[PDB]
Amino acid sequence: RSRAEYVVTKLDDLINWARRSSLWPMTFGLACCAVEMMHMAAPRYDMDRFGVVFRASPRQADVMIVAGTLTNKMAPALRKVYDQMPEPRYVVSMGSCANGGGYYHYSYSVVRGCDRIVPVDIYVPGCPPTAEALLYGILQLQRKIKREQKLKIWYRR
Amino acid sequence: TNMTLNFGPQHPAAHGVLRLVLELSGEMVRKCDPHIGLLHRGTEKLIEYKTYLQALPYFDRLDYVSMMCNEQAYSIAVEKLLNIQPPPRAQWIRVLFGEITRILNHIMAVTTHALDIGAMTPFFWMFEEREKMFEFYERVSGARMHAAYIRPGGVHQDLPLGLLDDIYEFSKNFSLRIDEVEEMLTNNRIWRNRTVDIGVVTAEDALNYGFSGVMLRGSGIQWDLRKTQPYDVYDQVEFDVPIGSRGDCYDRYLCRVEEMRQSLRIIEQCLNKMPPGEIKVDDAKVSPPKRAEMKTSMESLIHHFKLYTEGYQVPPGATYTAIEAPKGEFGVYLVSDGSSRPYRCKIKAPGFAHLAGLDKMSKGHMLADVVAIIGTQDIVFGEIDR
Amino acid sequence: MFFINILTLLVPILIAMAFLTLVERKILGYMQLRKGPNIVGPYGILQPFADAMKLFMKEPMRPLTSMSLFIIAPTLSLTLALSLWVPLPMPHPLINLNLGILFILATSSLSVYSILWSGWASNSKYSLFGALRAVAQTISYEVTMAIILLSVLLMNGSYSLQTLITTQEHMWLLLPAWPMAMMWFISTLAETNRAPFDLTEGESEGFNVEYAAGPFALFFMAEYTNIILMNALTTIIFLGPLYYINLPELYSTNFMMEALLLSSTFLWIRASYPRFRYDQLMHLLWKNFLPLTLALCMWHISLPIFTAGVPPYM
Amino acid sequence: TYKYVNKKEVDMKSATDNAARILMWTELIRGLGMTLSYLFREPATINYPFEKGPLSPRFRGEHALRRYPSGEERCIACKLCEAICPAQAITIEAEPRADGSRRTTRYDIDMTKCIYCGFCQEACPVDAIVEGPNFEFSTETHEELLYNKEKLLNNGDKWEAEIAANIQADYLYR
Amino acid sequence: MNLYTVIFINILLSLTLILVAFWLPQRLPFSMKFFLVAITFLLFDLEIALLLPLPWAIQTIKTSTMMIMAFILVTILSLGLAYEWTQKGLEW
Amino acid sequence: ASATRVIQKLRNWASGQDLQAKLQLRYQ
Amino acid sequence: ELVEVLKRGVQQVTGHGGLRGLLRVFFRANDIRIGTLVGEDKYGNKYYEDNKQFFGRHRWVIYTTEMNGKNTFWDVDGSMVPPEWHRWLHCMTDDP
Amino acid sequence: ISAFLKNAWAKEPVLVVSFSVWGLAIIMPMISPYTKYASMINKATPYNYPVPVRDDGNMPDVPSHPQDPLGPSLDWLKNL
Amino acid sequence: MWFEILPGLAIMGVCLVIPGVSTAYIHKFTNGGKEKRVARVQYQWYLMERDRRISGVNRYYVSKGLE
Ligand SMILES: CCCCCCCCCCCCCCCCCC(=O)OC[C@H](COP(=O)(O)OCCN)OC(=O)CCCCCCCCCCCCCCCCC
Ligand SMILES: COC1=C(OC)C(=O)C(CC=C(C)C)=C(C)C1=O
Ligand code: SF4
Ligand code: SF4
Repeated sequence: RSRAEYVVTKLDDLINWARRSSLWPMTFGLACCAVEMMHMAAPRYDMDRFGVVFRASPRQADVMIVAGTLTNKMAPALRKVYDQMPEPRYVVSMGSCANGGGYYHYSYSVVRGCDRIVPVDIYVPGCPPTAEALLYGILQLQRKIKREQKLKIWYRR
Repeated sequence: TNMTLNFGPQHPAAHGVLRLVLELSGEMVRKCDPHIGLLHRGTEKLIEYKTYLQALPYFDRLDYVSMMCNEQAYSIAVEKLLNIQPPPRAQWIRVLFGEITRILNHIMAVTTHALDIGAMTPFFWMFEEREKMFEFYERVSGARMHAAYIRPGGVHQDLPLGLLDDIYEFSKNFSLRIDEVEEMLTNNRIWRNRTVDIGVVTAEDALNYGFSGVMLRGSGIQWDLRKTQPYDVYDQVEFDVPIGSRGDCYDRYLCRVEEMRQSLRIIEQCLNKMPPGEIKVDDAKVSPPKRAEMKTSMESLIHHFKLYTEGYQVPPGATYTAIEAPKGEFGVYLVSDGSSRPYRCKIKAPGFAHLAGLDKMSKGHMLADVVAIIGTQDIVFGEIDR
Repeated sequence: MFFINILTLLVPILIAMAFLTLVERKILGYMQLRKGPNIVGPYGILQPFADAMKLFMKEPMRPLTSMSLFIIAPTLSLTLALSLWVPLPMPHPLINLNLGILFILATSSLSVYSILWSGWASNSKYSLFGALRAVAQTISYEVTMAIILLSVLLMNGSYSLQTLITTQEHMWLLLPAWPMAMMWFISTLAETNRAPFDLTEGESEGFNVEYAAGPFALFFMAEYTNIILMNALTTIIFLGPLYYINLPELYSTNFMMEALLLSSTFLWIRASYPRFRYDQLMHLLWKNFLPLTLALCMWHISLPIFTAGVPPYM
Repeated sequence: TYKYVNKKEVDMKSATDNAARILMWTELIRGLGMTLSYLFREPATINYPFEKGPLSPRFRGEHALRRYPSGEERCIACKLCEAICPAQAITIEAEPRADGSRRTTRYDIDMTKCIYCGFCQEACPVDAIVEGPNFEFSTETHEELLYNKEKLLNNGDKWEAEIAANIQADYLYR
Repeated sequence: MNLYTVIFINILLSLTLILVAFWLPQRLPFSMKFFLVAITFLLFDLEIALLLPLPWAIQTIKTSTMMIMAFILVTILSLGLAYEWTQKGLEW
Repeated sequence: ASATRVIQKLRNWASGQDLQAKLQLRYQ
Repeated sequence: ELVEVLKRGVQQVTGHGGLRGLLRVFFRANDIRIGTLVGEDKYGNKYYEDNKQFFGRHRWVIYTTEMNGKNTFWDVDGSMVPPEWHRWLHCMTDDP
Repeated sequence: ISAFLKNAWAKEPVLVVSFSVWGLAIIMPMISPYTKYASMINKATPYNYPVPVRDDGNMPDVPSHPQDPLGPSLDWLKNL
Repeated sequence: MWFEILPGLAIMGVCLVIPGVSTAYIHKFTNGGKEKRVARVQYQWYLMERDRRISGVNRYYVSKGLE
C-alpha cells in the first residue's frame, strides 16, 4: 500500500519495536528492592534475555527503575539523574516504598512516592516486588511503548 | 581541595546512596568524608508509634540482605524483656534460617564486591544459588525476602512438610558452588593484587573504632558473639570462627568465604538435630493463639483479639541484645515502658562503625582502592541510615 | 569494480561487527548460566540491529562542551578502525602497502586522540580524569606493542603484511616468538580497552560518560571493529593461516576460524577476570613486559645474524 | 574453636614452579577453564511468560476479600485488620446493613502503602482478607493501585478457587 | 588514489552516521607522573623511530656494525629505563 | 544435564571436579 | 551420541505441526520443545509439562490468539493464564 | 649469591629472564658457526647490475659466459 | 544449551570470509584472470608498464612467443 497513513504506521511500529526490544535500564538501587532486581539480572530470570542490559549509565539509559525509599535528601538527586537521560526516557517505580511511601509513608524524611519527583510510567507493587513481578512490569512497559504512535500523530498534526 | 569529587549515589559502585566526597590529588585520595542519610527513613521514630509485633517488619528492612538474622535480634530483645524464651524447635529453626541467611549475605558481599572490582561471573553463578535459597524463605514464610517469620516468641509457623529435605539437597551441593567461585577469585593473579594489602586495619584500632565484625576477626582478634555469648541454640552446634592474619581486603574476604563454609557445617547439624515440638511459646499472653483454638475457645479469641489489636504489654525495662548478624554485631537497645508499643529502639548497625573507618582505612589510596574498601565492609545503607 | 571491493571489506565487516556484540552477550551469558538475548528475532540475530535503531533515535544531548572535539571524536574512532581494515592481507589485500604494518601501527596510535578529545569536550570531571588515565595506558601499551612488532618484522624481512604469508608457509610465527605472542595478545587486550585492561569507562560512570545515542554508537562500533582487527592481526602475524596459491579462500576460511576463536578469547577473558588497577596496569607494561620485550627485541636482531638466517628483503 | 584462613624453602623445583606460575600465567588459565566448563552447562533461566518461577501456598502476593460459599462476603468489619496493619494501609468504616448484620461500607487497601506483611491474613477472625497468589498487578496509574471493596471483592471472586486451595493446604500449619 | 577512494568512503560512512544521529531524533595536574610517563613515552617513541630502519639495515653488508650499533641503542635506553626504576620514577 | 558424555568430560576436565554430582539443574 | 542429539532436534522441529506451526511457536516464545498436553483451558491456552526438564522449565503454557478477543498472538501477557491454572503453572499444586 | 638468583627467579621472574636474553643475544653472535655467513649471504645477493670490466688482458675474470669456472661462487650458499 | 551461540557466530564468520574471498576474485576478474601483479620495487613496475606498452592497453594481456 502507499496511502501515507499506512506507511506511517508501519514506520512507527519499527521505531517502537527498536525501543521496546532494547530497553537499557539504570538502577538507582535505593533500599532493598534493588536486591530483588539483581535477582532479575541473575540467571533464573535473565533480564538480558529480553534485551534489558544488566547495567547502564544515565546518558545511555532508556528506563530508570526507582527501587527503594526515595528519601528527602536523595529526592534532588533522583530528579537530576532523570533530567540527565535522553529524550525517549521512562520510569518504572518499583516497591511499595517508591510507588507510594510504603512502611515509611508517614516518616519526615521519606518522599511519599517517586511520582512526586519523577513522572512514573509503570508502578510495580509489593514490598520486595517479586523479581517475576518486576519482569512483568518491564514487559508491560514494553506493551506501553508498542502502543505509542508518535509519527502518526505527527502526520495527523 | 584536590579536585574534590563526590562519589556518585547512583553509581553502580556503592549500595546506591553513598555520596562520598573525596578530595583527590590526581588519582590519590587525601580525605574521604562519607555522607550518610541518603536512606534515612525514620525507622527508629516510626517504631515508637507501633506495637511490638507491627514493628517486627521494620527490622527485616533495616538490613535486608540479611533479612531474618536482624529479626532474631529484636525477637531475642523482646523475649528478654518478657523473660520468655522460644520453644526448642523454634530455636533450631532460627539457627537454621539464621545461617542460611549468613550465606545469603556473604554471597551478596563476595559477589557484589567482585562486580565493583570488575569480575561479573561470580555474581551470576551465586545469585542462582541465592535464588534457590530465597525459595526456602518463601516456602517457609511466604515472602522471598522480608519474611516476618521470626517473631518475638519463636517462629510464626512450622516448616512446611518437606523443607528440611530440600535445605539438604542444596546444602549438599552449595559447597562446590563456593569452590568454583574460588577457582575464579581466591588465587586469581589479579584479585589478590587489587585486594591484598588494601585497607589493612590494626587490631587495636579495629576495637577502638568499634568495628565488631569480620573486620575485627580479619585483623586476628578472636571474637564471635556466637561463641562468646551464645544466643538461641548456637551453643549446641559446633563451628570454627575463621580468624585472619595480615588483615586486609583479601584476608577478610577469605574469612567470609570460610564462614560460608562453616555455616554449611552449622546448617547440616540443624537438619540432623532439630527437635519435634512447637514453634511458638505457649503463653497466649505473648504468642497469638492457634486459629483452630481462637475459633473454638473463648479465652483464645479474647487473647487473639487483644494481641492483634493492642499488644504484648512488655514489662517496663531496657535491654541491649546483640547477635552476630552476617555484617557484624547487630544490637537493639529497646527501652520499654509497660505499654504495648516501645519507647526507644536504637538499632546498632554493624556498618555505622565500619563506614566511619573508611577514612582511617583508605588513606593515600587510589580511586579504585576506595571502591574495594566499601566492598570489604558490606555496607548496606539501610542499617547505617536507619 | 574497485568500489564493489570497498563495499565488500566494509559492509561485511560492519555486519560481522554487529554480530560480535550478540556473540558477546550470549557467550558471556552461558558462561554465567543464562541464555542471553534470544527473544528478539530468532536466537537473538535481530538483537544487534534493534538497539542500533534505539541508540540513533534517542536524543544526542549536547551538554550545556565543545561541539566539534565532541563530534570529531566518534567520527575519528570509527574512521581509523574501519580504515585499518583496508590494508589487512586476507588472502590478497585491498590496498597493498609496502610499509603496511607501520600503517596499522600509525593508524592505531591516532585513536588515542579521540579518547583525549572526547574527555576534554565533555567538560565534566569524570570525563577528564578518565581520559588522562586512558591516554596514559594506551600510549604506554603502544611502546611495547611497537617493539613487539619490530621483533617480528626483523624475522619477516619487511613491513608489508603480505610477506608473512610467505614467511609462514611452513610454521606459525607462534612456535618461534611465542613469548611475544602472549605479549602481543595482552597488549591487544589493552589497546582495545577490553576487560583485564578496561579501567576507563568501568563501573565508574570515562569518555562515553557524556556520550549517548549516535556518538556513543560510533565509538562503540569502532571498539568492536577494532576488537576484531587486532585479533585478525594476531591471526596473520603470529597464527599464520595455511596459504595455497591455487585456492585463496582456505587462507580466508582459516583466517575466519582463527580470528573468531581469538575474538572469542577476549570475550572469555572479560567474563573470567577482575579488572586491574590503574597503576597495576602500567606496572605490568613498564616493569613486567618492557624489559622482557626490549631484551627479546635484541634476541631477534641476534637470532637472524648468528643463525645465518637474515630474512630476504622483498 | 578458631581457624587461620591465611596464616603462613626456596628450591629450584619450588622456585622454577613459582616462576612458571608468574611467567606463563598458569593460574589465570585455571580460571578460564572454569568459565568454559559452565558454558557447557544447561542455563537455569525460565521463559518468563511461558514458564513461571515456583511459588508455594503461603506466597502473599495480592490482597483479596473472600465470600462465604452462599455468597455473603466474609468480612464482618471487626476492623482489627486495620488495627494490626503496620503501614496504616487498610481503611474501614462500617454501618449495620439493613439485614441488621454488620458489614463494611468502605474497605480500602492502599497497596502502595501496603508492604505485604501478611499479618492481615493472620489477624482476620473470619479470614475474610487473604493474601492472594497473584503478584502480577502492575498498573499504569497510581490511582489504580489504591483498591476499594469492589476491586478486592472482584479480586476475591476471580482467585477464590486457588485461594481456597492455598488456604486448604496451609491451615493445619496455622 | 586507490587508497583515497577507500578513505573518503570511510569518512563519509562515519560523518553519515553522526549526522543521522543528530538529524533523526527530531583542574588538578597532580600527576606529574602522568606527565613523566608521557615524557618517557616519546623518549621510547623516538627510540623506536631509530629502531624502525633495522629491517632494511639487516641486509647491510657490514652486519657486525649493524648489530653493534643496534645492541648499544637498546642497551642504553634500557639503562634509561633502569634509572627510571631506581629513583622514585615509574612508581607513579 | 543431557551432557551426552563428551560435553560432560570437557566440563569435568575444564572445571577439575565432577559437576555431574552437584548439578545446576534441580530435578525431582 | 550427538547424532541422537540431532534426531532429538529434528523431532522437536517436526513436533510443532508443520513448518508454519513451529515458525509460530518459534516467533512468540523463541523456544522449541515437545511435551505432553496436560490441558487446554476455556480461554484459549495450551499447557504442557515435561518431567525430564529442570524444575524451572518443566511446566510451560503456550498462550493463544484472542483469549478475550485482544489480538494476544504477539502481546503475550502473564495475567492471561486463568486463576485455576495459575497455581499449576507456578508449581503451587502438583495436581493439574 | 645463589639466593640472589633463587628468589629473584621465584619472585621477580621477568627481569631474570629479561637479562638472560639480553646476554644470550650478546654471546651467540660472537660464538657461532654461521655468524660469518650473514655478511656474505647478504653481500652476495645481487641487487645492482654487475658492470663488466675491459679485458686489457692477463685477467682471471670470467670472460664471456658467466658460467666460466672462474670467479666467485655461492656454493657456500647452496648446500648451506 | 551452548548450541545457540553458533547462530550469531555463523553470521560473523560468513561476514569475515566474504571479504577475503571477495577481494581475491575481484582482483582475478579485474586483472584478466591473473592475480593483480604487485609492484613493490621500481623494476616490477617497469616490467608492468613495459608490458602495458607492449600490447593493447592493459598489462594482463600478455603477448607470447607468437609475436
Ligand atoms: C633460547 C631461548 C630464547 C628465548 C627465551 C624465552 C624464555 C621463556 C619465555 C619467557 C617469557 C615467558 C612469558 C612471557 C609473557 C609473560 C610475561 C609476564 O611476566 O607477564 C606479566 C604478568 C606477571 O604477573 P604479575 O604477578 O602481575 O607479575 C609478577 C612479577 N611482577 O602476567 C600478567 O599479568 C598476565 C595478565 C593477563 C590478563 C589476560 C590473560 C589472558 C590469558 C589467556 C590468553 C593467553 C595468551 C593467548 C595467546 C594466543 C596466541 C596469541
Ligand atoms: C544494594 O546496593 C546496590 C548496588 O551495589 C551493591 C548496586 O550495584 C546496584 C546496581 C545493580 C543493578 C541491578 C544494575 C543496586 C541496584 C544497588 O542498590
Ligand atoms: S518497598 Fe519493601 S522492599 Fe522495596 S524498599 Fe520499601 S521496603 Fe525495601
Ligand atoms: S479482619 Fe477480616 S473480617 Fe475483621 S474486618 Fe478486617 S477483614 Fe473484615
